[PDB]
Amino acid sequence: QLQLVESGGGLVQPGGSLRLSCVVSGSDFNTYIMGWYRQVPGKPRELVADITTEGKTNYGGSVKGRFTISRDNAKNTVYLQMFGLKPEDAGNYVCNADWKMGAWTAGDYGIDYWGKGTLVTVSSLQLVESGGGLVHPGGSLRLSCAPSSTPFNPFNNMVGWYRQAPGKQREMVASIGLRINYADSVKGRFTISRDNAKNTVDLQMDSLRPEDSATYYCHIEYTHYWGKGTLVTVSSEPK
Amino acid sequence: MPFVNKQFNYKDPVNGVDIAYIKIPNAGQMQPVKAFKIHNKIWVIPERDTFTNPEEGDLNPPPEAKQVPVSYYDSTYLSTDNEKDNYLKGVTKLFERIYSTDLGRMLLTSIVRGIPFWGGSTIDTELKVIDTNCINVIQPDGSYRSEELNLVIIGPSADIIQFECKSFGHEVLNLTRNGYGSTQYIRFSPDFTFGFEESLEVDTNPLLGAGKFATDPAVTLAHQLIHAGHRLYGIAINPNRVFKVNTNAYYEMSGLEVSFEELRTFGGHDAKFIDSLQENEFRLYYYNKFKDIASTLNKAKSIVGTTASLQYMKNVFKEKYLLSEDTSGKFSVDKLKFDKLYKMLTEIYTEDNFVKFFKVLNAKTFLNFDKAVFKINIVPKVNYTIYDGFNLRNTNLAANFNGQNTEINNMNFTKLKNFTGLFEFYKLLCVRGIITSALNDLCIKVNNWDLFFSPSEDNFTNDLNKGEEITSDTNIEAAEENISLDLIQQYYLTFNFDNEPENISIENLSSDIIGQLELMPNIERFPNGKKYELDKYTMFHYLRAQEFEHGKSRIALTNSVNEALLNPSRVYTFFSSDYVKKVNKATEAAMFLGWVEQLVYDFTDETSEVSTTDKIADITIIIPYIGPALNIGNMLYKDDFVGALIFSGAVILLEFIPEIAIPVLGTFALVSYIANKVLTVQTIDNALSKRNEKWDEVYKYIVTNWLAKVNTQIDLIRKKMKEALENQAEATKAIINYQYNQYTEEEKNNINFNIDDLSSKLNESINKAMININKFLNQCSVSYLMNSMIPYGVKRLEDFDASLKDALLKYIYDNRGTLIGQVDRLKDKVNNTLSTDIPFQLSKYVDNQRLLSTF
Amino acid sequence: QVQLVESGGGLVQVGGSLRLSCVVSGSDISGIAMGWYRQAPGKRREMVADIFSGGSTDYAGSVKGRFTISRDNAKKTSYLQMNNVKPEDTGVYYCRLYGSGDYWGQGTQVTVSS
Repeated sequence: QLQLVESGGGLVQPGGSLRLSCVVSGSDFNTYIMGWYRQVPGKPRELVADITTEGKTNYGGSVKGRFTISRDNAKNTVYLQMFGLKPEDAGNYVCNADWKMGAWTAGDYGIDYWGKGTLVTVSSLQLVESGGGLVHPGGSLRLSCAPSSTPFNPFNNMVGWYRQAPGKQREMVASIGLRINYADSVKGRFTISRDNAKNTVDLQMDSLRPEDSATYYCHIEYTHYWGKGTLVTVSSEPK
Repeated sequence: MPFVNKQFNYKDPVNGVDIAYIKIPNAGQMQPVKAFKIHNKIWVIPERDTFTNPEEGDLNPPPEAKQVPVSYYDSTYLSTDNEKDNYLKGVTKLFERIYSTDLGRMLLTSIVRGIPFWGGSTIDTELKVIDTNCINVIQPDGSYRSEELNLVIIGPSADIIQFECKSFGHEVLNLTRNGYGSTQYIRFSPDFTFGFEESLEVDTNPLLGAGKFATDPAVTLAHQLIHAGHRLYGIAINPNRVFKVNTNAYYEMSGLEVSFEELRTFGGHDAKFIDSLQENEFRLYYYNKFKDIASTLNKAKSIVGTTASLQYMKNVFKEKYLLSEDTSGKFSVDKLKFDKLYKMLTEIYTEDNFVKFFKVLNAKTFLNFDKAVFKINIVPKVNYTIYDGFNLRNTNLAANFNGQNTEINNMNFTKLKNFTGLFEFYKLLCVRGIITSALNDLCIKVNNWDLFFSPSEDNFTNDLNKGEEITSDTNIEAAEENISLDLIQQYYLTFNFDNEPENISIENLSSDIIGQLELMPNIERFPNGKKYELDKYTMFHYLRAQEFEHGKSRIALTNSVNEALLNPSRVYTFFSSDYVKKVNKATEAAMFLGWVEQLVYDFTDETSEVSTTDKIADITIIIPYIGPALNIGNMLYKDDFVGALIFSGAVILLEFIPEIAIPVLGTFALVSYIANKVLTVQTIDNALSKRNEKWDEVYKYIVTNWLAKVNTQIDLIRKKMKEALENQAEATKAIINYQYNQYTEEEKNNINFNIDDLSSKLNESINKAMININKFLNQCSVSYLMNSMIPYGVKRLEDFDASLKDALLKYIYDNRGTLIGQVDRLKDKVNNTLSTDIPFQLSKYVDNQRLLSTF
Repeated sequence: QVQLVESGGGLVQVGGSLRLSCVVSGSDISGIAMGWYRQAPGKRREMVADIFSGGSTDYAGSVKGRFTISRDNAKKTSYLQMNNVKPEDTGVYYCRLYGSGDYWGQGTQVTVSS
């Protein structure tokens, strides 16, 4: 089984440049059809470029000569050189390892390889979070969020903590407003609270489990106000 | 090992072998059409079907609307080369998906083995092809060869989503139902699919998505392939066998056409609508038709129109029908091999079992009628895979059937116009004005497929009152337990995946192959627009009152159904008057987010209420607001509903009370055998075993009646409650959004409201409510079974026991000579066995962990 | 044991009508399909009409509209009404009970005469 790790994404200005790279762990990298796909939330992956085992290249209809895909077999790396970036190019750029099997490709069966991606953003109140980290199972962490107004301070309104692990939809962990609500998986273990002096909404997490592992986000309910996230990893040492 | 072992493109050059222009049987003179042989005996024709039926050449909507819930027309679909290429790849991908399952591998192998019988001679000793089970294959040089084939997939006719299995008939032979079989033509499109509503799954999947889910086209194709399987083995059920419905009452569908063949093919609960007496008649009938095939092979002394030998062709049919052949070459039907083959084709190969292998969301019953049409495209791997369909592994679409959710996966589903209009087919239900007041009637149109399924009593037959002769011959059945996944694996292991029949050389048919499609029963239109004057508000009025259309005014909720029906700006809610007041109040921008917060709490609280009870047999919870949501029992108030339910039980839910008619049970007559102890004793044992079967037969019959007549009613109420909840969420959202949009652009910028967030939270609450409602309605359905149907069976069964006991005791006395040395032990045995009921176990008759865990 | 006994048949003028009958003994016919078949010399025996316990019927294409099959579960009988008979109809007719055995009537000649 292959692991694929993309790099090179970031914030780019309209008209600007980027160079994406992906390093593949495994063997017979030169056996694979390497590709770059763009994905935006709530939408399918979309081919940007791909390259055959023989170096033959193919590009999406929107590229129009602006990007170049290339592969280096001795380094197990695929590259996507990008120029003249547009707002339409924004998205998660995910590298794909596919191959032929008979009349179909492994992609068609569904068994091909995909990386987590490298995010590409194109430029034109906000919550900050913290307190995440790596803990053993049974351990403890305290998550914290604060904002960085008039006529209202919506931070005063109901606020929720959420969880998202790669490949899985986001879920609420706890909310605090007139009521305090907890996900069923978390009841008795986590405690959400407010600190008026400190101006924070906090999430105390005890008896942590491997399955708690996820990036946790703070949110003002029924709005578009979201924090960037904070990695939480619950794991025992490899031994 | 892949089913399709070649990549096919529409513009690939012809080779006369698996890419060719072909001609198929036809009434007039069809032109050759480009076709692809995607597997031995199976072709694809990426053309709209304007050929197979000469009365069906036009691709426009018909003059008379088809009497179906969803239809779709587009004369230009599948007219270009690129569409035909995409059509072909969609179909081949779907075959690979079906084949990738153990069950589909077995079905497709059966289809390839199921060559139409060589019954085309009328000479008693001769094997001959029937020409309408062939095609002409044009060669690259412009000559042609004729070939046999089992299956063609072709594009749809004018109604693009009317999928079905067609075949050419015979002047004397009814090939799809006499055991011969015939080449099957499936009209099918991979480019569209149906949308359906589903709420049953919220307990296992509480984050189940809102709105419609899409049927996986693999299930749909598998459904048509299962029909093709029945028809190739000549064991289709005659389409004149339909499950007839009552249509007279205001709450009943105007009409509904569902064939026995369809119920069978669906499997699951639907197939159990057919009673044992009819089931067994079918099976015995097809058995005899298979015997005739064996006989015809024994009488065959010659074969014409091929170089293939007589031994070869007899052997093809030995394998097809799984005949036994003794060392002298004589064919016979083994009863046990026949029962296995027939059970596999009819009970293992079912839509319900395909759904289990695909692990997809699907309608659980034909009564969960399709509600919408979607354009789809399954060819790109980013959209759909052979192993996962839409629910792509390691993505957000992997869980909760999210890939099939048309709102979550909206890039994969474009909702099309349904050409069946919302009230194209309807009843007009009017509350007499005086009931409301003299004031005008309150009349609403109700879509046909929103009405109740009320099956005709003629559908349920039995021979319970029929006496029975008991002999020393045990004549005792085996258990015959329900199709388990383990059982399927055991069929799988037996299965012959080895040597398909060959593509043999046959002599050239005529250039035009003349054929006419199988004659079908004519179907009379059901009546339409029928008007009912009523003396009460119906559930349909209560539900309609909860709806609203496009407008500019602020909608307001009201606790009055009457007000709502009369004013397009007023929407009925069964929520509390405090909710009405809170949701309707003018709310300033500074308190908006607190107001939405509270409404979501109140919406959740109201819809999550559950009352516990100990005062009702087999019902331990009650959801009180079902009362005022749907005017259940015509009591407008929850207190009235909780009390009424305690007072009358589950019957208050029903739109109609079923007849459950169990006659005096036929009595047993015992053959006497003087001078033979063992046979006389056997006859007593046989009596008792058959008595045990009698209890099982009565219970099985009652369950069939209940599934069809009662559980269907509860399922529909369950669906209307989900609609009612959705209606309340949409109304509350429209009001909240209206209020937000009155704010200044500064306030909105500060508030930064995300109506999607609210939709999500309300959808979550609806799921939680439906968990409770499904559990409750389930309990009511089983309680009604337990307490209002089964006891009529029990009383008749105890009567029977009592009579049998007297019969057996008299028999022991009348034979006490013979029984000498055995009289007292047999007395006790008779007395013990017949002094206690055989307990009803629901798990024995129905498989659904939903209805079983209520038990 | 199971016996099917046919009666009727014989000579009939072209275009005429004829009824064949069969009585089943040794078995109830409730829940079991029945049918009529025919076999002309040198030819394969062919189904002509079928009738299921609940009364639904099936016909060979070429006798539909001319022949009617009927049954009576109470009397354990079946009949085949033959109207507008044609030379193609001549042969030996057989009633059948589609039960767990081979249950056939004796065979009765129908000859259509111009």
